[PDB]
Amino acid sequence: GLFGAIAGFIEGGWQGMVDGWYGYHHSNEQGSGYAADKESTQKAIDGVTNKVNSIIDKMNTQFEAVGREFNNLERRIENLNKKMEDGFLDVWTYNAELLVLMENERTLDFHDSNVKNLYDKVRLQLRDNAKELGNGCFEFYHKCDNECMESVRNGTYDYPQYS
Amino acid sequence: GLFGAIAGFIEGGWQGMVDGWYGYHHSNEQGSGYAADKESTQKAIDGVTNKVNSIIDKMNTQFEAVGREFNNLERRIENLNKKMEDGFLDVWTYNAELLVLMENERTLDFHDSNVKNLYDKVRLQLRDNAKELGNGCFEFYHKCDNECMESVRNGTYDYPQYS
Amino acid sequence: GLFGAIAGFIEGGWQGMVDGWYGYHHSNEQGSGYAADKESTQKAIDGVTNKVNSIIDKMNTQFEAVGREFNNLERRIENLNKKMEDGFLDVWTYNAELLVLMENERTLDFHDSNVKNLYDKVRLQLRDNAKELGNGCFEFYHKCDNECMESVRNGTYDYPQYS
Amino acid sequence: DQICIGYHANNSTEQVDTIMEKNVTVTHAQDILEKTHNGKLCDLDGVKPLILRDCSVAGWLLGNPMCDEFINVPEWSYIVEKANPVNDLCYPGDFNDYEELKHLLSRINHFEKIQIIPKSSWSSHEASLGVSSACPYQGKSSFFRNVVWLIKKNSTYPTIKRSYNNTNQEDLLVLWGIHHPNDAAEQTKLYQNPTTYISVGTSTLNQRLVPRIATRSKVNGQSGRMEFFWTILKPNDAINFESNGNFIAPEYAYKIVKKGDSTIMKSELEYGNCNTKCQTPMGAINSSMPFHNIHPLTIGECPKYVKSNRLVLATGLRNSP
Amino acid sequence: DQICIGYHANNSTEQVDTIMEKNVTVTHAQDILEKTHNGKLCDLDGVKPLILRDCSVAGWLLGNPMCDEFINVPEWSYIVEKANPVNDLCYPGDFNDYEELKHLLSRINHFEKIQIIPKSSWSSHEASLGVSSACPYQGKSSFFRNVVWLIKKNSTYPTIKRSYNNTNQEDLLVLWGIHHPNDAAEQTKLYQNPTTYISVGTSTLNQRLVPRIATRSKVNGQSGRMEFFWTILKPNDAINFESNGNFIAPEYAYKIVKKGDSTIMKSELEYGNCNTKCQTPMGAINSSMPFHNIHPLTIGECPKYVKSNRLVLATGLRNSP
Amino acid sequence: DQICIGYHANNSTEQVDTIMEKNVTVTHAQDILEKTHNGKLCDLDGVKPLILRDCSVAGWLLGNPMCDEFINVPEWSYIVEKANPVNDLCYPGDFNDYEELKHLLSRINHFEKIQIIPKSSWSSHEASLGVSSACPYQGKSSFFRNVVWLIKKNSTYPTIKRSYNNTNQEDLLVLWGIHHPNDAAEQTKLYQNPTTYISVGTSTLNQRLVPRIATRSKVNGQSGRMEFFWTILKPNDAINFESNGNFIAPEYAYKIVKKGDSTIMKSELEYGNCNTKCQTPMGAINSSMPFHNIHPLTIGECPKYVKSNRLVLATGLRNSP
Ligand SMILES: CC(=O)N[C@@H]1[C@@H](O[C@@H]2O[C@@H](C)[C@@H](O)[C@@H](O)[C@@H]2O)[C@H](O[C@H]2O[C@H](CO)[C@H](O)[C@H](O[C@]3(C(=O)O)C[C@H](O)[C@@H](NC(C)=O)[C@H]([C@H](O)[C@H](O)CO)O3)[C@H]2O)[C@@H](CO)O[C@H]1O
Ligand SMILES: CC(=O)N[C@@H]1[C@@H](O[C@@H]2O[C@@H](C)[C@@H](O)[C@@H](O)[C@@H]2O)[C@H](O[C@H]2O[C@H](CO)[C@H](O)[C@H](O[C@]3(C(=O)O)C[C@H](O)[C@@H](NC(C)=O)[C@H]([C@H](O)[C@H](O)CO)O3)[C@H]2O)[C@@H](CO)O[C@H]1O
Ligand SMILES: CC(=O)N[C@@H]1[C@@H](O[C@@H]2O[C@@H](C)[C@@H](O)[C@@H](O)[C@@H]2O)[C@H](O[C@H]2O[C@H](CO)[C@H](O)[C@H](O[C@]3(C(=O)O)C[C@H](O)[C@@H](NC(C)=O)[C@H]([C@H](O)[C@H](O)CO)O3)[C@H]2O)[C@@H](CO)O[C@H]1O
Ligand SMILES: *[C@@H]1O[C@H](CO)[C@@H](O)[C@H](O)[C@H]1NC(C)=O
Ligand SMILES: *[C@@H]1O[C@H](CO)[C@@H](O)[C@H](O)[C@H]1NC(C)=O
Ligand SMILES: *[C@@H]1O[C@H](CO)[C@@H](O)[C@H](O)[C@H]1NC(C)=O
Ligand SMILES: *[C@@H]1O[C@H](CO)[C@@H](O)[C@H](O)[C@H]1NC(C)=O
Ligand SMILES: *[C@@H]1O[C@H](CO)[C@@H](O)[C@H](O)[C@H]1NC(C)=O
Ligand SMILES: *[C@@H]1O[C@H](CO)[C@@H](O)[C@H](O)[C@H]1NC(C)=O
Ligand SMILES: *[C@H]1O[C@H](CO)[C@@H](O)[C@H](O)[C@H]1NC(C)=O
Ligand SMILES: *[C@H]1O[C@H](CO)[C@@H](O)[C@H](O)[C@H]1NC(C)=O
Ligand SMILES: *[C@H]1O[C@H](CO)[C@@H](O)[C@H](O)[C@H]1NC(C)=O
Repeated sequence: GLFGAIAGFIEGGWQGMVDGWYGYHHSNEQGSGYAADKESTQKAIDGVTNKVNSIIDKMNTQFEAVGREFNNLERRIENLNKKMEDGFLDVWTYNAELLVLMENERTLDFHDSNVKNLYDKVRLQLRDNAKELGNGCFEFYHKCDNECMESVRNGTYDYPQYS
Repeated sequence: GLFGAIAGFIEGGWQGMVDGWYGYHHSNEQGSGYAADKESTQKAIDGVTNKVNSIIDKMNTQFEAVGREFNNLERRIENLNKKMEDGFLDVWTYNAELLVLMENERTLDFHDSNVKNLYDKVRLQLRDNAKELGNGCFEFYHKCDNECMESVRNGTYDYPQYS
Repeated sequence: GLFGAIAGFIEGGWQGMVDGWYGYHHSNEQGSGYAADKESTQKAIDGVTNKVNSIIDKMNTQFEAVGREFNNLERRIENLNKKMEDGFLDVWTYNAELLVLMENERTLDFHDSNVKNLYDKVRLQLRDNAKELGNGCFEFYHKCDNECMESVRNGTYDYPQYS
Repeated sequence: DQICIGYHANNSTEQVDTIMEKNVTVTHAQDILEKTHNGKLCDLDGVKPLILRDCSVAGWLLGNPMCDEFINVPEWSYIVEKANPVNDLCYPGDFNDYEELKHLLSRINHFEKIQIIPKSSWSSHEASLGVSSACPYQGKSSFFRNVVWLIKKNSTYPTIKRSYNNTNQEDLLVLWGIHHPNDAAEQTKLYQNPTTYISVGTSTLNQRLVPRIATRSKVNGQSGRMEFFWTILKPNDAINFESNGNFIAPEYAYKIVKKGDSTIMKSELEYGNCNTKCQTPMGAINSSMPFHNIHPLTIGECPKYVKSNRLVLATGLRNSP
Repeated sequence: DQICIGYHANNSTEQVDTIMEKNVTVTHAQDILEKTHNGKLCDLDGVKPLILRDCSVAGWLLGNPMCDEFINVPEWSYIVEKANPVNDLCYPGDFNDYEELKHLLSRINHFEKIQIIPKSSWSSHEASLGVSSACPYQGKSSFFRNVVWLIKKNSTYPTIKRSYNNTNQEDLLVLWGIHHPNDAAEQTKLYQNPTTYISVGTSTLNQRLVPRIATRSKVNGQSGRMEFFWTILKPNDAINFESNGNFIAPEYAYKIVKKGDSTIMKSELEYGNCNTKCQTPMGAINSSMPFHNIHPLTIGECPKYVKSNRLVLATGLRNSP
Repeated sequence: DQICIGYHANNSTEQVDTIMEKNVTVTHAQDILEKTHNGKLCDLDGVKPLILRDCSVAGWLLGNPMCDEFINVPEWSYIVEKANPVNDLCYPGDFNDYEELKHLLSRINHFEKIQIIPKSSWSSHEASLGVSSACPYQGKSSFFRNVVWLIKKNSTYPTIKRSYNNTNQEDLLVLWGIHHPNDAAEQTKLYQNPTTYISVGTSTLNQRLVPRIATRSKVNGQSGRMEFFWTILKPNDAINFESNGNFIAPEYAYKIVKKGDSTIMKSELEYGNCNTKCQTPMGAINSSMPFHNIHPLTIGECPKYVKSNRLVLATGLRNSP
């Protein structure tokens, strides 16, 4: 993906994280576990919801075929009518299929971006107080208990304390 | 945003920077102030200008309705005519509104990207000669006067001197 | 570009690298040379190939003009016919030119993204065992022979050995 | 001790397409294309369609004896007609501006039939012998029930002068016809007068029809032809007929009580005895999807038609193997 | 000491929509949709429109006495006609291929009127008594000024044979008519000859009209009908008339001096005495926008019409709270 | 020692456009627009087009003497006709529903000509003197070869009653005509009977034509007119003619042996003696491109037409200076 996180430096997703799209996995002396990041997840849910509705609404008003009858010596206008109706179907079919293709690609990259931004958010808090492993994980120099882990999730990790 | 800078790790914009879209704010013993980055700003101005003109030009050639009259026993072709004219208006209305939606989104992300690239440009110069605070700011280990600040803005920051 | 690598922190491309789109240049006591990164290159080749075929296929089914003849007192329907045929040509011309414009822009950014991701991939392996120069290059603290260079290209660079 | 950043995976096998890659497995997706229908012709919004079965619109409106089902029809949501209905013009001929009339029906939800000329009223002409073997009813020769085939009485066809004033506050669909005989001998046999005409007048109409004689192939066992004409008679306006021969007089004229959204749907299907809010010639639709791919010509509150086989939007992210 | 990287904010409240988010406040934006008009019908490029007011195109071209304003009209940028003009065909009837003629006017910027048949020239027929109460002028019975209603002189209608050669180096719009009388008694009263015709010939035209008699409803106090026909007579070509009754002869025929871009605009509006470069039936447009949403049918150098209420492009970046 | 990450550059000067930037130099690109053609009218799929040269479709089908090249034509892939072919209707007149017939030809790949009425068979009428100076052949007066201009024998024109039964298992294109004389004296001179008609009947057709007399301008040295009519006679059905004057009888009727995809192409070009798989009125196309910009109206397996001058897709990346 464009942002290099999903199937990138983070090789795979977590079957074990069911309460969100993006989040954290901690491991220390007390144990290990998954915690979904509510903020980034809800933002993603809002963005994708709006997108689907935006997509629907734009297509909502679009060409509708009508039945028109022509006799045996009105073949030219019968043909004109057919090409007109077929022509608009092709235009609107193309629009639908292209929009889906383009926006699907943007949706996957949006998720990739959200993971990256969440990763950097943590990286920027920890600074040189942890080893950047290269796989999405940060290994602490100090022992990090469940409260210490919660501060990283908080956005409240006190760098000056553990420096 | 996709690039994580605008309303991201840089929480907010600067009312105090009026001469550009992106730039720097320094603070030292001598004082503080805003300096717009001319290069990244002008590049953004060019990109958005071209985009607006590109958008206009693509729509410039587009369907134009014409008044056609039909009598009381020509209702089928009158209806065909109406659907044809209405159909193209819907196609061209959809194109306009979609293009605006999609390109607006790209424009905001373009700005986000420019800020990010400018941030990294500085980060890559300073290297380990300053603390990356996590908020868009770099705090120097050495005292950095207005000439020292100018070298960072220059692209000329001499890492080997302050290392 | 959006990802800041191509014509960004990596000022220019390499005439000397002919066997791939992205890769590495090493220099040490034994010599210097270009090695194309096969994986990232092949991924780029696949993505662009599919894109071109996707683009072609979507346009494959599209309006086709037909010759229709009208006499001297059928000018209204002759005009309707002309506007219908011209109208669809403008719709399909616009689609083609816009799709090319939008996807060309995405293609350049895709390449920029691939270079960035490859750069970070290396950065994340080396960690603090090399100086990040700011130009796409990493300068090693340890002497790095051709096997050492190969491990970085491998994805196998043993950080713990050279730490 | 370590903290990791990561993303959701699951057991989903749903795939989506993008420009650069096809069949990308994602954790969540949303199909937006309705692909199914029930396969039946249904009531729309509870309101039953007018199903002509094997009768055509002409057969119904002229009152062909096989279309006795469709005398005084109730209001319809839409009309259903086959591609090649057998019960069309029993007696061979043409229907003038038939397609323009059919188009008029797309704006019409209900007709009420009324008598404008009584059949008994033809005291100076013979009105009960105007039948043919081409339009049979119960094994006996009959004719289009809504119009009267008039012939001479005691070997004399006196000139007809008839006028009807539209006192209803409605537009009125009036139908009439002219008969084209095989030869000069048949012209005299039926109407006696060698040269005949039919003049029809309204505020707008200024018509004068003359029988065209020609030797024609037998259609439904008859080489004679009937050419049918129509008009919409506005309220407070009168229609005037004058003819010395070959006149098919209107007994009944349809009254347009309701003008609404309707359509003449072409389908071989019969009746499912179901209800729907969106109908196609293939069957009815019941879905919340924004799109469908069943059939372009629909009636009612419907999703938009596209020619796609598949429209799936990614909602979730790329799912891991 | 520190250096920060940051971005512009300001007091802007302009918002733009995107796919994922609506009403995003931005520092700079650009509206591209023209939403306003002056509300007036204006001169286009200084050139005044032909405003028919309550007259129709037929009324003007046939020379209806109420349309005396529009004899020898100056050249027009475009034409303005109401939806239901009262001064149409004063004497009831039809205009043959009226819509095709109206379409021809979209390619025409100026007519010059000329006399082809002088009214005095009818020495063998009566030409000054061909009037009706349906077309009144100054309280007295009149008729379409451009054509002559001819009647018998001293109880005799001799056959008319008239030819005109188009010596102008222009196409020529020729108009004429046929009269349809109420009954056989009126036919004889006016023209005497019971059976009559009108034959019209050119290099292309091969016409022969006969009066159709019928009892008709009174329109404008008359049950008689006038059916009007036209042709374009090319240069160096002649038109030939022959008739023994019911002929409405051409006094004047219009000359097509200028062929340009024009349009027949449908509007109830009158005249603003303004000037513009882009005109609509709602009013005129003065903007540099690429788009507008006023009305589809425009004339002149105009932005493109769309059905949108709002088109705003983000130029600046997301503005902070 | 150092390792660097970098990207490909080369000597390419190919440029592509994007939304924000034009003329961006890239390492690799792919043109998708076919811009060239050979400039010739070619055989399609080996199958030669019917090139009418200076003859029109009417001239060919009626059998104009200048169109002797096109008697018993071989099957065609498509038809080529000029914008203003000189060899059209040699004797002046009209062709009825000509455009509808031309439209029918778009579904037709081969005609086979057959005789339905032999010219010798007219034993009671004169058939060999029906010629004119307007249709000359080898310096002598001739006529449309496919139809017979019948005239009176020994100063008598007896009524014609002719019937043909379509025993071929094919639809049959039958052509015939009516003659419009200059005056009453010419009507009698040619056919004697003052009032004449032509009645034509099939299972569907119910026609009766009468000559319209008018004084007309000389076209091709003749002021008389010929109006031509047609029908498709279905298998096992018969056509019936009856006339006492002015009848242009069918000698030959075309047989529709093959119905396929065809088109009437408008072009001034002649014949390149080449072969192609995609043909335009400008010339033929040979490319693997998805698009072209030569001409909208094409026949065969063609890329899609667009109005663009340039369509280039970036495949490679931004190339360095
Ligand atoms: C062999 C023979 O000469 N039989 C006559 C029969 O005429 C022929 O037989 C018919 C059965 C066919 O084989 C024809 O080839 C041929 O005409 C006589 O009448 C019949 O034919 C006439 C046409 O000439 C009519 O077709 C008639 O049918 C009706 C009908 O439509 O059913 C009878 C009906 O009562 C008539 N109704 C009215 C209001 O006039 C109509 C109508 O006159 C015509 O349709 C108008 O075009 O015709 C056949 O019965 C019969 C009786 O005259 O005698 C046989 O010996
Ligand atoms: C009750 C009665 O018999 N009154 C006659 C009147 O005829 C009737 O009264 C008129 C007022 C209406 O109520 C009609 O129902 C009825 O006709 C006599 O003539 C009038 O009616 C005739 C029609 O039959 C004409 O309508 C005539 O009007 C003109 C006209 O168009 O204004 C007079 C004009 O001078 C004529 N012009 C020419 C060139 O002939 C035309 C023209 O003949 C027709 O329009 C052709 O269709 O008719 C009414 O005046 C009048 C006098 O004749 O006497 C009453 O006693
Ligand atoms: C000065 C004069 O009176 N000359 C007559 C000539 O008639 C005139 O001269 C011709 C040459 C033109 O200048 C005309 O102004 C005028 O007609 C006589 O006949 C000619 O004119 C008639 C029409 O009146 C025909 O045009 C005729 O040509 C043909 C033709 O089409 O070639 C001759 C052909 O044999 C006829 N074929 C048949 C089957 O009838 C047809 C046909 O009758 C008409 O086309 C039907 O409308 O006409 C010219 O030759 C001639 C001999 O009659 O004598 C001059 O002295
Ligand atoms: C994607 O899946 C469909 C059906 O499951 C298959 O037919 C098609 O070949 C696949 N496409 C590609 C590019 O692998
Ligand atoms: C009948 O129609 C006439 C027009 O011919 C109209 O004026 C009149 O009011 C109508 N009503 C009655 C009751 O006759
Ligand atoms: C955006 O603003 C408009 C106009 O102020 C308002 O009516 C609309 O509800 C807003 N839309 C959303 C999605 O909040
Ligand atoms: C009149 O028209 C004839 C055709 O009938 C043409 O040949 C001639 O040149 C014209 N000019 C004059 C002055 O009659
Ligand atoms: C791009 O190149 C074309 C052709 O070489 C040139 O005509 C055009 O002006 C250029 N456009 C820009 C914006 O530089
Ligand atoms: C001729 O046409 C008639 C219909 O008029 C048809 O029934 C018959 O089979 C045809 N064939 C022959 C050989 O008469
Ligand atoms: C987050 O967690 C810490 C404990 O790790 C707690 O003391 C603090 O109050 C919390 N802060 C927020 C903002 O949730
Ligand atoms: C940048 O600023 C320094 C002073 O800090 C000055 O010496 C140098 O010349 C400047 N360089 C550029 C490229 O402006
Ligand atoms: C890569 O290179 C090293 C030598 O530097 C070699 O020993 C190792 O096996 C290689 N690993 C892979 C995965 O190619």
